[PDB]
Amino acid sequence: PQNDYIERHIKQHGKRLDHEERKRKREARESHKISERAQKLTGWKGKQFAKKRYAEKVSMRKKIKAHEQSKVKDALPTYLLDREQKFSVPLPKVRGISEEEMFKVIKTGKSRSKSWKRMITKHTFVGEGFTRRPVKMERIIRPSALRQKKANVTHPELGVTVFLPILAVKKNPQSPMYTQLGVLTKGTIIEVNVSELGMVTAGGKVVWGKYAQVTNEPDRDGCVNAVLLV
Amino acid sequence: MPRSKRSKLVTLAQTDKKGRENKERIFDEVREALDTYRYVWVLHLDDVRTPVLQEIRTSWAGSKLIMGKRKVLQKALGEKREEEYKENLYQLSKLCSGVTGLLFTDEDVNTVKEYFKSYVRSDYSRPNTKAPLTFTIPEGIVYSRGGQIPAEEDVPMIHSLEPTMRNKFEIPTKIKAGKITIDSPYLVCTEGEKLDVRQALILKQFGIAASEFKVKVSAYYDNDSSTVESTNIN
Amino acid sequence: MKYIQTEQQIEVPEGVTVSIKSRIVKVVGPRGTLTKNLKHIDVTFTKVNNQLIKVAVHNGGRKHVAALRTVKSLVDNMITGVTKGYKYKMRYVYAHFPINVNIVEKDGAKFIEVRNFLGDKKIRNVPVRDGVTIEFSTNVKDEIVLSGNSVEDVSQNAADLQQICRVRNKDIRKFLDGIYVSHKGFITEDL
Amino acid sequence: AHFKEYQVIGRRLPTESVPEPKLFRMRIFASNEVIAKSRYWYFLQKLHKVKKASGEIVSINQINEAHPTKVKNFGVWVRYDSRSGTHNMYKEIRDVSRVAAVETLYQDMAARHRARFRSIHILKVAEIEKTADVKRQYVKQFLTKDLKFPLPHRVQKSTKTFSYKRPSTFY
RNA sequence: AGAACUGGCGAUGCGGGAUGAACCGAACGUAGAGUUAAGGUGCCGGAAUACACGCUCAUCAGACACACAAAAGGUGUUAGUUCAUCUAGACAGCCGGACGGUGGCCAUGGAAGUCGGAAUCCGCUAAGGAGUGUGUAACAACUCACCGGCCGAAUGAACUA
RNA sequence: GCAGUCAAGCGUUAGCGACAUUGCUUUUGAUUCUUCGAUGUCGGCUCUUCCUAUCAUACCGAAGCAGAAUUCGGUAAGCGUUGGAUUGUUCACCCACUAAUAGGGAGUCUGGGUUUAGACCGUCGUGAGACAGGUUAGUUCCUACUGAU
Repeated sequence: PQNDYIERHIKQHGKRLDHEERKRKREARESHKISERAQKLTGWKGKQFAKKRYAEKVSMRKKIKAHEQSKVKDALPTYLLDREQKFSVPLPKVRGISEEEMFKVIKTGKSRSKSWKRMITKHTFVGEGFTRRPVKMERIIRPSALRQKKANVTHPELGVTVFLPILAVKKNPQSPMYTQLGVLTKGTIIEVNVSELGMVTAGGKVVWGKYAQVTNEPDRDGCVNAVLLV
Repeated sequence: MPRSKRSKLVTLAQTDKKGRENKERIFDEVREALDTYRYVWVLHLDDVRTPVLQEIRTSWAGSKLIMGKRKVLQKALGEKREEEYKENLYQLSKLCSGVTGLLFTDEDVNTVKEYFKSYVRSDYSRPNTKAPLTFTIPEGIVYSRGGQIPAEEDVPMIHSLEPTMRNKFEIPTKIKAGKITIDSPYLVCTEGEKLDVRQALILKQFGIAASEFKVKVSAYYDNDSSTVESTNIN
Repeated sequence: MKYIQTEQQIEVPEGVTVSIKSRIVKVVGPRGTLTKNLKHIDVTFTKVNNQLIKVAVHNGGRKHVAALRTVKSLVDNMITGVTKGYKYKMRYVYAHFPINVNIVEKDGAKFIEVRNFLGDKKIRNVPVRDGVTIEFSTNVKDEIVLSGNSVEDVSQNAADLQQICRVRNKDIRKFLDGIYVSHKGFITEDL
Repeated sequence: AHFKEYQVIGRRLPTESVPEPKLFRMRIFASNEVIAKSRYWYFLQKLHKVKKASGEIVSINQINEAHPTKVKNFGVWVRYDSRSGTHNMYKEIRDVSRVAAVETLYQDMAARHRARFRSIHILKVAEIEKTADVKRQYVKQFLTKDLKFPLPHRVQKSTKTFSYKRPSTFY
């Protein structure tokens, strides 16, 4: 309660005598305290202090440069202004993911001696036509938690990322049996529904699907990134 | 002494130092003005209000005067016999005790001396001088003018300056509900007393500019006669 | 840069005469006597004139050079206190509870006594340090006066007297009761 | 070390039809003639490429101090590459002789910048004869008129493992 | 991951490295004399608590298979490079000026420079920002950007080891 | 993360790159009623010991902190950190009271279970045989400390 009156009380008692002197002394001692803390604030704290000091120094330098520059002294339509803005693949020779534990073995039966089961620990896209077969036939298991349908897509044009459904996978190198399995396996080329951008090829035939290559590693990240091959 | 040296409190402002270029310009201006006019005068302006100087300049704009560093001006006039721009010009430079304030003009000496003597303006206490008048701060509610006026109409002092009175003016005071007040009247000046910095600041804050500054001149120089007369006015 | 010779000049007025053996310094003047020990500082004094004294350090460093410029300041402060004298004023203001201050003669030490501070029942006592005389600032509403010869003793006494009235767990902006130093100066006024 | 001054010269062994080629002379300080010759070839292979096989030392002569009794100041320019690359450096040292000044400069460089003998290249040494040439306080400090200073905390080594007099600084 | 190539262990004693199957040295019978490699010369530990140029205050420095948490940061130290200030008075310290149209123009109960925002003028000079801050209902009140009165001899800024 | 942007610095000196920076990053406190194949033995009792990356108590500090009371940086391990609950698995959630009911390692009496006991339902096969499940039955003084002669 009692809106900003505290200012009124300060005005009727006026900056307690020692307050101004103590504030000035503390401000003078601020540099010495910072210098002392530069030696204190040991592991897990000195790093943060140094990072903050570096950021402050960079900001001060950039502000001083702006002041110095100021002291010296792509046409767009009238309606777009004042508004926000040799065929090699981008990533050739991708990492050679080997046939290894990624085909994780799950022990079957009460007595774990006849597993025969392989589990894919890599992101995979299937779509509507998954239709899990009877449990007896699960030679290869792609967990549901590791299945993604929408992958991030971008192009070096306007820098706009839009999540779009994954259409299909056409060519996965390094034993394209993975292609047949639908695994992401960064470095693959996959089709994406580009209907959102609405780019139209010559002849008035609007395009709504293009092949894109996965840039990021979905195995080590919870998101899928790709770049349109335009 | 690489580290731990004195730090700086530089602040961004839309102004930069003129450097030696201004000094060279003043040197050239003094050199030109020495021969431009028949009469050269030295005016002491150690402490003078800017508006007063501007008004003086406008009154005789034709009688242009050049100012600058005392040492730089003396060098321009020539401190030694072999450095003087004009014969016996060092005499005027030698008599320049105050801050000049070099005035170049053509009117006779009588006109200049009459103008200097007939002009006087109010000024602050300017410590090291005799007290212009006695003054004591009244008790009770204080006023921005010090109480030596119709205080019934004067606005009471602002609370924001109370810390300044406590620290800067070094006057013991207390803070009351609505207006600044003092338990007893505190004397700050008396007739014939040598004032101090605190008294001068207090008087300036209260606006009691009982003092009166007047232009000071020590001598002048004649281009033709090449003689300096130690004319003085007090 | 390991200066070969560094020293400062100390001006001793004719009203006092110091004697400096191994670094225990006694000062005698019109305002009584004062003493100080400076063996730990490890500096050397030297007399060049009856009114001028010099302190020099040979083959010293910056850490040791800084000691000279503070030894000189301490000597000057002691000389001024023994001749000019140091006076301290500490005004106290209360909002509601009238603060009461009295110099009780308990145990001879003459501890400074404060009562009715913000209504607190506990009694607060601060000892009166040697070489500083406590007196009331008569004609100045709610103010005390401290003076003596040792600047350090008077300053420490004032610091203790103002810290003993600290406020805890309360907003300093709204709470005003306390002891605050008014100004620093000299006994003379007008010497 | 107690280096010596050797005048090392080269000749760029004469090719057919070109007898008596240009002769280059170098002043360098080294502890022995072999080190001086090696440094000569090292500098030659940098200023203008000439290998040991294609060159030879015309003669080597020891240079003694002209006046090894007058105390004088010496201006020395030093270049070294450590830790960073090449960068110039200037120093002023007061010593009786050029060799002593060079030794003191090497010791100071090793102490401060951790520079090595091979990493330090001597550029020029010039004797000073009058004031206003030195531009650093630590050398000007010794040029003061009638300079005097005592030695504090003087101590003396004890020949015996024990002393009964409780030795004290002298004083 | 893979190739050719060199050395030791493999098959191995000996001095040192606290100790390490891969380290440094080193041509393995039984004894004596003297000189060494590697490690050192405060004790365990046989050898200077030797000389000389400097650094190192470290809250567990430093003597650590040299391998990376390693990029900067310290008003911590020692030594160096470049650019300007200069006796036409070096930096820093005490005092005054900091104007006039002006209380700019649009926003409007108040934005007189410091709640909004476009340029930031011309007059004027030793110098003045349609303003750097502290604080005001409204100026007002105080400081510097920049200059001068005293001082009184080298100083300030960026980098390298 | 991807693709840029400004560019303190290094640059073959055309490229890199610290800190910031734009696009993924139901605008009307709406309700997603979403909780998606962890193949492994561990889980819970008591007592002791060690750390602080500390919950209370203790220390002081910054806050539109006027008090009550509240948000948070830091010092501090001295003493405390309780009781019921499921099983149609307890890889965990609920609420009695307190000022709080802090996080771990050094494993060490009890219960699931880790293993051949014997059987059953369904899966798979021409069958022995074993499982995508699952249920029943279960058995695993030597040295060091505390007292004494």
